[PDB]
Amino acid sequence: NSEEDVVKMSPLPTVENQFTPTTAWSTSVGSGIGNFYSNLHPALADNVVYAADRAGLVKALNADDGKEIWSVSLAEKDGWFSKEPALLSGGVTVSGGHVYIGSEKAQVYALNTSDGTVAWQTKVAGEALSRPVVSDGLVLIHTSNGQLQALNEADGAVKWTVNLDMPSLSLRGESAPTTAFGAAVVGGDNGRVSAVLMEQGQMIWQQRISQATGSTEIDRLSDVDTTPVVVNGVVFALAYNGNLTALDLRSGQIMWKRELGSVNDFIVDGNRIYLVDQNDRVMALTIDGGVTLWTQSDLLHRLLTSPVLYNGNLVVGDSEGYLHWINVEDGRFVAQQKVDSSGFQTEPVAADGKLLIQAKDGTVYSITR
Amino acid sequence: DAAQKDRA
Amino acid sequence: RVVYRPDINQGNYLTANDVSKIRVGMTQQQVAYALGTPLMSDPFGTNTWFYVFRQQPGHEGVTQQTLTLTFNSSGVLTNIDNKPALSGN
Amino acid sequence: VDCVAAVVNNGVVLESDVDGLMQSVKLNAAQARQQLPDDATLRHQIMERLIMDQIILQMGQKMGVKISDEQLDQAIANIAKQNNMTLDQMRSRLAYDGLNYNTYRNQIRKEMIISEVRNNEVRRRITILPQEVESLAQQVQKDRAYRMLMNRKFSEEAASWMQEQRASAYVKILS
Amino acid sequence: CSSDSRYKRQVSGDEAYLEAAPLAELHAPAGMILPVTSGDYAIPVTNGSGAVGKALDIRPP
Amino acid sequence: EVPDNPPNEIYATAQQKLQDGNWRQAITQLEALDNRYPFGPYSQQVQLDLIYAYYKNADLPLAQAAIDRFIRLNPTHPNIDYVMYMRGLTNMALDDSALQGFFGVDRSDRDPQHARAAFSDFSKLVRGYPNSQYTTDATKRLVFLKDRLAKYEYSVAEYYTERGAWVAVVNRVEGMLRDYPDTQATRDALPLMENAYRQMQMNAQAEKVAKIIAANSS
Amino acid sequence: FVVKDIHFEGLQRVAVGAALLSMPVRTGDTVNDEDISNTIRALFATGNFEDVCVLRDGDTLLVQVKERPTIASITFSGNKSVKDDMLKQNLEASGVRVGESLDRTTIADIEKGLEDFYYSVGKYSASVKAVVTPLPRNRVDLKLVFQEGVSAEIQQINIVGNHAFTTDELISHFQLRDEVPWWNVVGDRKYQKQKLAGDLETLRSYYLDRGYARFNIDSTQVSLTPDKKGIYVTVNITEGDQYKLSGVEVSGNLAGHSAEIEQLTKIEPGELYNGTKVTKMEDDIKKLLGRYGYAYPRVQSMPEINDADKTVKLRVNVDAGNRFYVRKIRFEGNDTSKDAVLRREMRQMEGAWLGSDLVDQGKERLNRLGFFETVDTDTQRVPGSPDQVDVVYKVKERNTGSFNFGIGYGTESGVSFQAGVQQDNWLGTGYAVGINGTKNDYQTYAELSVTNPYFTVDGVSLGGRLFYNDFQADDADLSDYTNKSYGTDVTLGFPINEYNSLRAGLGYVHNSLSNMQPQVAMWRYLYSMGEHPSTSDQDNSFKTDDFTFNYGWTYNKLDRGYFPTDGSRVNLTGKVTIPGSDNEYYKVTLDTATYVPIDDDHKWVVLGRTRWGYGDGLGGKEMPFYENFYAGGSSTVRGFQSNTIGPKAVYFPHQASNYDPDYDYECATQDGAKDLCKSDDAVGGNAMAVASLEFITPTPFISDKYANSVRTSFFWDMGTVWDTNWDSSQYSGYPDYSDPSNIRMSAGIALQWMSPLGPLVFSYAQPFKKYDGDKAEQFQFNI
Repeated sequence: NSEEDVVKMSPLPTVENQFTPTTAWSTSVGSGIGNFYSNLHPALADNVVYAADRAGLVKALNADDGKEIWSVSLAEKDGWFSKEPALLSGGVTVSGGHVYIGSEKAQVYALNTSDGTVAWQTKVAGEALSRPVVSDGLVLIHTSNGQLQALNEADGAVKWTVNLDMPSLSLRGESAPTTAFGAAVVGGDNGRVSAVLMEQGQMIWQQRISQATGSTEIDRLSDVDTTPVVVNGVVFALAYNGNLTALDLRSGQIMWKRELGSVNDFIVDGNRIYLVDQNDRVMALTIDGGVTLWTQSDLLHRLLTSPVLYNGNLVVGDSEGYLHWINVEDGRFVAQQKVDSSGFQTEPVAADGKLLIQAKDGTVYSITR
Repeated sequence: DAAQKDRA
Repeated sequence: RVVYRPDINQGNYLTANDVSKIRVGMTQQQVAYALGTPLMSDPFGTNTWFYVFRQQPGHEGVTQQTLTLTFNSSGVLTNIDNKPALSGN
Repeated sequence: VDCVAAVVNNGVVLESDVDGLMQSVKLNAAQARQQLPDDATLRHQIMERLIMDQIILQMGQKMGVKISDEQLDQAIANIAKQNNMTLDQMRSRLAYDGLNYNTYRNQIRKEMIISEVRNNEVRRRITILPQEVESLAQQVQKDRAYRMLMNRKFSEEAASWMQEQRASAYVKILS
Repeated sequence: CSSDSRYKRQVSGDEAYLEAAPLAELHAPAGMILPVTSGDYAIPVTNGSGAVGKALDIRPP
Repeated sequence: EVPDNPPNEIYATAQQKLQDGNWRQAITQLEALDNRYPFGPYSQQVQLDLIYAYYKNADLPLAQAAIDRFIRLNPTHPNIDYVMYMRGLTNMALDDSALQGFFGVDRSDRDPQHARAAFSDFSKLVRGYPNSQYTTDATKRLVFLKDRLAKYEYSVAEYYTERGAWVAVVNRVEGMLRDYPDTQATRDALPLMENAYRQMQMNAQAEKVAKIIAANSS
Repeated sequence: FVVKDIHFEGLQRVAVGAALLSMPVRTGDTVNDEDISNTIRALFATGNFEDVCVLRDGDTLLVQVKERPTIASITFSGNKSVKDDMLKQNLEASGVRVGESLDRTTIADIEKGLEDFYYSVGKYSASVKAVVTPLPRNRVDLKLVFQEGVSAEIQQINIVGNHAFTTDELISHFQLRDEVPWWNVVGDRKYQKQKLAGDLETLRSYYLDRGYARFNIDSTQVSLTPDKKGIYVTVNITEGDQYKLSGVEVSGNLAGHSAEIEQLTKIEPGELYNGTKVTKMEDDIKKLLGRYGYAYPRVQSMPEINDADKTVKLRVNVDAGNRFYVRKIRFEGNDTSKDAVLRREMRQMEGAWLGSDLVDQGKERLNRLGFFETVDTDTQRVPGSPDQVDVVYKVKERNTGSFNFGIGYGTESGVSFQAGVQQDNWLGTGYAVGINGTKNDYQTYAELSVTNPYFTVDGVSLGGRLFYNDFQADDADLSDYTNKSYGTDVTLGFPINEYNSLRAGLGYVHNSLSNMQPQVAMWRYLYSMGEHPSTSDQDNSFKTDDFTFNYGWTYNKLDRGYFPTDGSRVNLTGKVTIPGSDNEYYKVTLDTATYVPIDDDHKWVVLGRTRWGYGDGLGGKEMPFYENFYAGGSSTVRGFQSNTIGPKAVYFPHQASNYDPDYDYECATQDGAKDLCKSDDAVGGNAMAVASLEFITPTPFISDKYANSVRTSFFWDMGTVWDTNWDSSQYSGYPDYSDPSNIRMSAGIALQWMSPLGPLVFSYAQPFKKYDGDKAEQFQFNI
């Protein structure tokens, strides 16, 4: 009670606005993530916005209006309470006429979109806490048990259950797999990233990047919990405690590494990569050799979100609801916008020349100049 | 490596 | 009478069937395995082991059963006394 | 005049020890040329190499691992066969070279023990997936590609484990 | 009342311990042996001519 | 608590205060001396007068701990027997520490743990240094500790005798005969054989004890 | 070359010759010029030195050594979760302490240990740093800085993998509190792996006792939020299915006692397999075997299960052993109490086969003496022959003497006070002595009491008491309230069984009283006595000599003798007169305090105190007035006053009674004395019934070290006092107190503390329901 002496600092950066943004609309789906950290993020598909909350309600929305299309709740009527929350946590993913929503209750649902019902419901081995990614008639979900499950896109049919290793202090938010040329690039909670083929479930090659040579190994978590990205034949990886690394996809060979690491989510332009440090420090690196292009260490421990490039500008929010427009070159506070007071922990997404963000309670906030 | 004679 | 008397036990309680197996010549170690260490033995010269089976429940006549083992100065039993006690009073 | 170079947990490295590798190497030891950036600039790397050596010796002592004399005999015979030079004549040569026979025995013993310790504790942290072997064989075979795989994986794992010990060990320079 | 006499170089306790009775062993009986020769608290014999009681001028020398 | 000074004046005033007898303060300055100067030239004398002040000030646990610490540091020294003699004295003073003196109560049947510890210490003394100047007092204190142990054991045996636990009495008094064959308490415990064996009907063993009682009756 | 002598620079720890012990040169051997390194390594390998230096600047070898600096003081700050003591013994665990050396690696080891402990509690973003501050003359000092950021908070617990039990029901069961109710401060949301293990074992038991046998915990994860704030605990469970106990078979080296073993084993077929049931059966078997002399049995229950028909065939493994006998009995800690006063309270007799329940019955019995802080059993065996055991009790002595003192009044009365002492274990001999006396210008009273619990060593007790109360109104013996009385009482008691003991005795007391204030009750008593004194004047003097017989009964089972936590007690006493006595009457007193524990730790206890007292006369001769009951104040209903609850005396119209100086003794004197004058003086009747209830909770601001010395009470108390004798005609103008329907109640808190001067009680009373003449007091102090 009297021990609250949190060693931290979150001073406000200078307010600097060279253009004014606007909120096109908001919907206020209701109490969603709340205090709970998870991987919720609204998804869009061809002028149709899909959003959901922890209460089980999933809502299809249109752009430029915010008008409801159809919204159903995922209350467990078959359950003992017949209305108890499903605690939806998987990332919102769209695939044709199918929308995939994961949950922490070892359940993933195949929403059927226009009709409003669910195509099928399957109980998965362990909780599903990563965004479901479809891959050539199959979807992969990173269960928080060291298990990756291959679910048939048409219906159920968990094909292979690969086994990983979980050190018993793994942090939440396990990395999501990436599909490319039959190769899955997925990281585990043990700081080792491996590839598996999406037709039978064979482990191709395993390589370890996280080097936490600290005093206390238990507090040295050093797990890779970010979505990898691939450009041409080289993939990118990040551990919690450092080890930015670019490495060969065909082999277990690392061209080079940047020990700065300490990033949980990042983006790539194809020529300049961007990332967010554990210390909320933005920095650009050269894809050729990891040379520090530039940095802006103005922010420090403000509980930021994922970096997103939009219209030649970098955008990122904070728990305070502030919105930051950061200059593409050398960084600069182009504009600041207190868009909400509920809180932000989800990843922004920009698609179809638009920009999408969700707050803890205000839910969707359409972003436009 | 500098020295020639080393551990076998 | 009128006062409460707790039960008094002052000696290891013996089972006659175990005593039945006892015979002359049966030596100290096997005695220990069969019955156990005698609580009170004779330390004055001869090494004779005493096993007293005595109970005083209270407000009732004491019950007693005296078992005597006589050993030579080598470790082998010589004689047994299965005296039923209850002498006189 | 022999001071103590530094401290390593429960052991120390002393000045004559680095002497046995500064004036006994780099225009000594073998192939006198080697490398000449500068000896003063090289003082740092020789110290770090020797402190790593001492750390591995302490480790090998902690697992209670020892080497008997017969292994040393085979090792010195192998040194003789690769050097294409007879053992007793090498003893006579090192008599004037500045390398005592007993110091030679000690240094060969510790080199063998450090090599075997690092091998034994690295091949546990090296894994082989029976999938990449086929692809690498198709790149160019029959357990031959596994040799290159082993060499490369050892190449990274050695430095990884060395820095692991270095960060997690008590070290401090004295002179 | 008052503390120990001069409160220097004396035992903190009393002195009446000197009134212990003398020691005389119990002789063996006639034609039979005792097991008493099995103890461990044996007192070595020593001479006198030593400070006793208040004569013990205990000081750190 | 005292100003920092060289060893001379501080040691001199501490020793003078010790001669004064004000132990409660003298120990404070002396402890400051020891703490400031851990292994100075005269460390052993510092430990010695620490023990002196502690014992004179009734500091039994601290004094015992300091004794046990010291007896390792200086295994051979002209005062080791003196040091562990004071240790045994502290043990006995711990044993006989109560208000029985004002009321005159024969402390004979309390916990003999401290009596046993002092007995062991003084036996080690008389075995190690029988030629010292403390041997007579050590022997007298061993006599007293023997008497106290014998009296305690005889008290326990007597209690059990009127309780009625005959065989327990027999085993106990056999133990005292085995270990305390010289004391006078056993001489008063001899009839307990007659009390027990006759009550448990082993007169055949009772005649021998009656004979030995008559022999030593004198 | 050849060295002549060796000199050093280290003299603080190493002896002058101890360093010479490790010299291989022996001061008389030529230097090979390579053995120097070997010698240096040998010297440092001792772990005794830091610096080793050799110099031959002359013709001799000089040794320069830097020994470990001596730690002289430890200082540390930033500590909130860890106080001084546990830190001190944690440092001692490594052997690093003031007065000895300082090795640097142990410091880092300590940092790792404290960091691990912080992670254990939840202090994740917290770091320990040791600041080694140098000191002159080869010394150092240590400073510890704790950057205690914030404890970890738990947000969610998941039990995914279940199909038979609701999440909320389970998450209520774990010791961990995932979510505290908003309008409750009952607990917090801390973390502890010890509590995690406890709750997973509790979950295991909760499935295994519901009938599910094929159950196990698959795995468990502890997610950590990427800010070092939140911990999510998730478990993995294989639900399995229920099962039925088909039958249980006993196996192993069981003795002839197998009949009652099977009787215990008697189980209705088809019962659900329960882990708690199996554990209870094993414990019962173990205690049954210990009851017969086998104190070390070997028990294992095998859940032999068919995985096809919902059946289990439990198998009991028994390896009894031998008959274990007690060799001797030893007690430790009875530094002042006589060894006898502990032996006679044993129940497991020395010199027989061990009693598994006799030993613990004796252990609780010694605790029930009431003058022992903690008593603990300890079973240990001889290192020689197999089947022996030594029983040792480590008791600790607590004060058993209560000191009571008071003063006459604030005005300088002079040499007026009350002094005394009550002792239960006087000199540790076991005799109970109670002496106390008072002197005052209004009163002087002193009494003495002696009690022997074991006059004989069987249970028979003896007790006696004396008193003397001739104060004769020390202010003035003329025309004042005079009372002279004294007597002797001797009693004895013996037990009936383990829990019941009655008492009996005899005695005689006479009372002489003169110049009594005129009031209806005592006049009625005198008229019953056959005497008809006057009314207006107060000068009558009467002497009554009473010979009477006492008796009492007592049942007492109680875990502790000083504010216990479990059990109850009754204290009856019957008082009956005998022929030839001046007064013929009978009096009885019922007292009963009841305890009940609500928690396993037995810290929250509801105390039930009830006391009923009734008395009446025999042959038409009523109770003497001085034997009336009272109430109020301490040991009774608390909050109004002592000896003031009950009927109030009323005087006749009173005037010209002997000597009545003005402004004083104005009970009912007045020129205009019209009729009966109401007064607040309460004497009470002969029928009393008081009930009291209180809650017992530990003090919320005390440490465990003195948590046994302080007691907190939430008391609720009611009191009833009335007279069975009444006359409506005389009591026409006054309320009919003979009806016991008038009850007074008060409530509040009271703080109880044990002190070397005796038991200390302070009360904060708040009366709620009151009557006439209560003069309620919110505060009382007593001993």
